[PDB]
Amino acid sequence: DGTLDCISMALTCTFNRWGTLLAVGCNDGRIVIWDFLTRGIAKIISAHIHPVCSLCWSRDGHKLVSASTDNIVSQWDVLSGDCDQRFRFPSPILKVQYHPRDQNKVLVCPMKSAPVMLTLSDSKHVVLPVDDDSDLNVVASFDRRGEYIYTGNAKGKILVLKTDSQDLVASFRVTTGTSNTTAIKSIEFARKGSCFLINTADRIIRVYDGREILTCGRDGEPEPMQKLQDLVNRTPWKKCCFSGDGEYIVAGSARQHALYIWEKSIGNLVKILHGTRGELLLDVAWHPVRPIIASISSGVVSIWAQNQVENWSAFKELDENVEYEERESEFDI
Amino acid sequence: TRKESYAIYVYKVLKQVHPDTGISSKAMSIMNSFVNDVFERIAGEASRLAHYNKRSTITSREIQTAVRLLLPGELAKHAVSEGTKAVTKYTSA
Amino acid sequence: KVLRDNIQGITKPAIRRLARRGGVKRISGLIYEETRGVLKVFLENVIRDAVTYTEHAKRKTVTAMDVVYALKRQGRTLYGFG
Amino acid sequence: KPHRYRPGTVALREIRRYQKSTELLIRKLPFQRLVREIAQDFKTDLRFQSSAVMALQEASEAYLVALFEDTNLCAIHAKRVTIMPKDIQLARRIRGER
DNA sequence: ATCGGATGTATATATCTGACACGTGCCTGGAGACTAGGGAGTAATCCCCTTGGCGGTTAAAACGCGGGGGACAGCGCGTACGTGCGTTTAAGCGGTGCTAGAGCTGTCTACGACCAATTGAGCGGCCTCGGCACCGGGATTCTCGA
DNA sequence: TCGAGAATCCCGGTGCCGAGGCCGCTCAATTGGTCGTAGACAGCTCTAGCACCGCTTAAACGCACGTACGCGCTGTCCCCCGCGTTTTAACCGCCAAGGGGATTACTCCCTAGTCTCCAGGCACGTGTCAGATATATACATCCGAT
Repeated sequence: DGTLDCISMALTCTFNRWGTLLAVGCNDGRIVIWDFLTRGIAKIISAHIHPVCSLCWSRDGHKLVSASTDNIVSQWDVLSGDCDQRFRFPSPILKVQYHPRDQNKVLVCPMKSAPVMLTLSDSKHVVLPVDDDSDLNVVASFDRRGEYIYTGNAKGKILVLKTDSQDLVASFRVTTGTSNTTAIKSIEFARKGSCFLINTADRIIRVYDGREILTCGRDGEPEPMQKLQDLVNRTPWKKCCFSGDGEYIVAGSARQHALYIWEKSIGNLVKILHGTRGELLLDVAWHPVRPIIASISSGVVSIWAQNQVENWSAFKELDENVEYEERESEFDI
Repeated sequence: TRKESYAIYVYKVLKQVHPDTGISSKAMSIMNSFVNDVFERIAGEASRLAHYNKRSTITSREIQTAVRLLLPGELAKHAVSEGTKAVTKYTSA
Repeated sequence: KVLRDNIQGITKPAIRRLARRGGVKRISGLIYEETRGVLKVFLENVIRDAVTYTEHAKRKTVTAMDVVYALKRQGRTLYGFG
Repeated sequence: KPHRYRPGTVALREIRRYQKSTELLIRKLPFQRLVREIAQDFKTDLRFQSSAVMALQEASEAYLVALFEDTNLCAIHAKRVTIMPKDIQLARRIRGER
């Protein structure tokens, strides 16, 4: 539905705060900041020699946190492209995430170690707690306002901490239905409201409302707002994301390189988008204020927009025949 | 709890027919359940026919008739003959 | 502990194993879930009737003799369980 | 060069060995979970005998292989070696299961 | 695809009736009242099976992957089967007549019912050990390309 | 079609626990009176069955014949079999808690059993209309020409 030839080795992308720019990582380890309106590249940053697998914009948009595969995280000013700060860790980093309401702070999910929240002003770090002490794979994310931290382990356990004190404000383990746990693949939140989603190893996305987890307390049984899956193919989900408003949810079937689109309230599947059967789906993102969806597959990015009835359909356009309502004086002088 | 069965008589009649053979306790339980099944079958049928005959006394004639109703052909014939011989033996003393 | 969707826990390899036991060579896909349904429907009765026994038994655990008397009442009696 | 037996042949031998074997062909735990799921529909938190559930699964599988058997037979009367859902449905129909 | 004609079928009518609704006198099962025992109900106790979880394995399930095999659609023909009309034939009405056998009553008697006294056949429980199940390995035979 | 290869059969050996044998330990089987009674049996009816026979006729058997479904064959598609790989969770073994199942001991509410009386039910008459039947009629529908 529209691709870009000007970028190669697309690996990970991230919309800015207003959905005007897109920073995509490349295998060479370069940042390609490409613009939507001019439909061209806005910037090229020599980030790492190692490909970049995690990228996040700052709220003001002037900072981008990038993670190399060399366990090298670095902050870059979008105007200049300089490495503002640079750090390295053990257990290679799985993800970075700016704090949405404090760009000085940034959480980092490493591979084998617990996620740690650092600051840029001071090169300090706060190691977030781990429930089972043996997960070795815990994804973590700020909420919409950056007030709480949601951490999900490979054993389905879900901890909600407060971002400042790291104190356990809520907890619950998700189930595979019967009695078993499932590897929490990812935690996503809505940029609007409080609904969030969890991708798990059961190939079943679970949509909740964080207020219900907060009122559920520690070690409770919160039910999901929704349960979403491909009941037909039972396909895993490499990457999923909400819509900009938060009423549409998309999942990327890397198994068959497709895109499933459900709703939030009803949860019925909006639609499906099919990509090149030969392409391996890698990354998925939604335009924050547009029905536009960016996909990264086999190093190539594709764009999926959604237009209205007009752009040619605007006499007064009607859809179905209209019986004329004759009047009393319809034949009168 | 004193539970009653027939596996001992199963082993007995087995040796009576096959002295050099063993059984799975599973199979013994199966056979005993089968014993119970045929017993309830014949008993119910006998009571029902006696009810048709308005009889409150279930005797060997009822037994034979109900077996004939239940067993087919030579099975029934041999069973009738055997029961007849046995009741004759018991009545002989 | 609320259970669900164990019906598909029945593997198609299991179904085809049972079919081969029944002496079947070629099978279509449309059968299995259909099969499953029947399976469900079938057991749909007995357990209920079984626990019905347990109903009158005034007990919390369910026993074999329940399904024994069910299959009996279902005219599909079985041996080897008392 | 790789060898592959002709179709059915392997399945034919599977049939032969399954008529040879007698044990169950269903994994225990999935069947048990299914049974308990069905149970909670009529009443929740009910316990069971392992003997009881073994009986359930055995009797089921027996009914199931009988259904597969006579549906195979019907498909013979359908002159096909592939099975069709309608065969099973109409078999139940003759089995008074409709 | 329609119309015309043939034919078969739903309708109103008339009356005939024989089932059938209705009422009787007479019978006995049902109600009413009273006594006993003891099955059933309750409770405290024990056990102990079950339901729950935890970790390691792999055989098994999931999934994919050709691809020959047959499901199926179509197509020719032909034999077997509806049909309408012949034919002849037992089927049914019905009414007769005899009684063999159901079907009823009245004995009287053997025959379990039942209880009591007695106990050894049988059953829960405890060794025990040997066909049997498993395994590994060698030899046999089916099968798919010549 | 004679080999290669593959799944299988069989053989010897290993180790095991169920099959079995025996042992305490009854309660349920036996024995023997004893009693009221189920029915065995005799002995009557009467009626329903059983057969007789005639009369009418709707029904059955066969014919001829169109014809059209059954059947047989061809080619296609697709699709399910077979094998390879990857993932997983059934299983299995062990542990543990308790919650229900089973047990026993009381306790007594209810039912069986008895006796009394009669009133609803039942056999038995009795008018009587729902509907069976027949007829002419009006409507529906097939089948063939157009």
